[PDB]
Amino acid sequence: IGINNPELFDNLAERALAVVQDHDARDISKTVTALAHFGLKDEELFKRLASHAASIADQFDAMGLVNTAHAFARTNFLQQDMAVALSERSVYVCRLLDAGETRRLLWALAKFQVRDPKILTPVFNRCLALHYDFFADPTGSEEIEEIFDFYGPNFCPPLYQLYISRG
Amino acid sequence: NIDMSSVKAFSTRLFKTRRGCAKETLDIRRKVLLAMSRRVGVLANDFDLPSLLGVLQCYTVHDLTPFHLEPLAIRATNHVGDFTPHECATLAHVLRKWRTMRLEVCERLVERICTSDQLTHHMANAAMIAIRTCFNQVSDGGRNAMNAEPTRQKLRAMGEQIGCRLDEVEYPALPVILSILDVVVTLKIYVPKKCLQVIFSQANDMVAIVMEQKDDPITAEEGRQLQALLSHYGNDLAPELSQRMKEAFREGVLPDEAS
RNA sequence: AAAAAAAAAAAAAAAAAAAAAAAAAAAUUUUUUUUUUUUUUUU
RNA sequence: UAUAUAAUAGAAUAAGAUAAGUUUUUUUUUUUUUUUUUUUUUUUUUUUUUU
Repeated sequence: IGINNPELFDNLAERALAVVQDHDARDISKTVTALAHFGLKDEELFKRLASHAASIADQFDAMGLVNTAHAFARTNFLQQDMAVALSERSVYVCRLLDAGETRRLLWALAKFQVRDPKILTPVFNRCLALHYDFFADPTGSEEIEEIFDFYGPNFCPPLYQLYISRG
Repeated sequence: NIDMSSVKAFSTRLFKTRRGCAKETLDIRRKVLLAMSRRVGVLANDFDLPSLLGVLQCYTVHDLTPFHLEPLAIRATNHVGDFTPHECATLAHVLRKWRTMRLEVCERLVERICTSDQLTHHMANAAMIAIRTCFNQVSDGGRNAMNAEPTRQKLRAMGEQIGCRLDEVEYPALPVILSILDVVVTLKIYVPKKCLQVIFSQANDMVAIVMEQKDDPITAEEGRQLQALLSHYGNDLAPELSQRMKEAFREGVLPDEAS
């Protein structure tokens, strides 16, 4: 809806902190996205959520993995166990995602600093698969800049050639 | 972002094989027609004139009438002056299935059906059913009760104008005759006696076969209404078919519909 | 001292233009029924 | 002088969340307040003419 209600938010955040263990994949993918959007950050709650999602890394669907990774990346809260656990899972699901979701996941991975071909190879194939929608998203025209800065031209000659091209 | 030729090719491929499709493949078909409907909806302003009718038929045969494709039918109501009477008759039923069928569109539609040198049974049936539906369209007990009868008289006027040329057409089967006669009777349209004679002679000649061959079909109800229609209109239309139907009912050669 | 004419100031009435502020409602009657097969292509 | 047959019935009755496929004027009327212009009326001041 787009409404800010702080006082209620603090109580809900504390209660969620008290009940961290009961979260599912859907609950984490919702709570983390909402907290990232609204600006209210809790260090201990986020550490507990990342540690819990480390064990539940297999239960994420197409939406949850990408959304959780992007929300963690924008919050600058980058645990390493969560980083590896979520990055390894990307190869299984990469066929299902959409263009914008793949772009967001790639930006989160670039901020994750993994640079491992085993993880990165299917993501670039899928990005080439939906390159028309990939390069026609204004909400993220600046989001590809950091990805291509981190990886560099020596990584994907076709994607780099298309990027340099007018479009 | 599907190309213009791609949608046409896929639709034509999925349309022309519909007549004998296997059952367990139907549902998947519809999904293919729904995952890419929005592109057709936005491209609605670029399709060629017969391609519109083709796409509408391809969507209709798969029992699918999504709202996103409603503008296409609207275009058909605007460019109706280019189609042949056969295509116009098909467009009448297509429009009726799209809820687009109103009074003015049918009023403009009937002329193209009229312009044919020789009528065919599809055009006659489409005209009759469209006229009946648009007669049901006008409301007496409504907020516009001032011009109900002045509109019904006009509708009957065209009805007569298409009825006077009904002797030129061959009637493939009895149900077509029943539909035309039902519209005529329930709408109170006068018809010339020559067209009545041709209709009833054709019905007699066609109904001879099933009775004489003792098997293949005509339901007993159908014979009831045919006998009743002639009795209302007179025996002189077919002074032989009267006793012919009476004998056919006496022998019980026409089984019930639920039998 | 009185009358007429011209100019300036103030008050009231009418008309036109610009700006700002306030208000605009509703009452269940919408539609159904073909045997339709005419896209075009080197995938 | 043979190696082979197979058939009976009854009932009427309803549960309930999957992160989805629009957007193409903005304007008219009434009332109040302020500002500007024009017309009419009244008051004051100045100048000219006549008695």
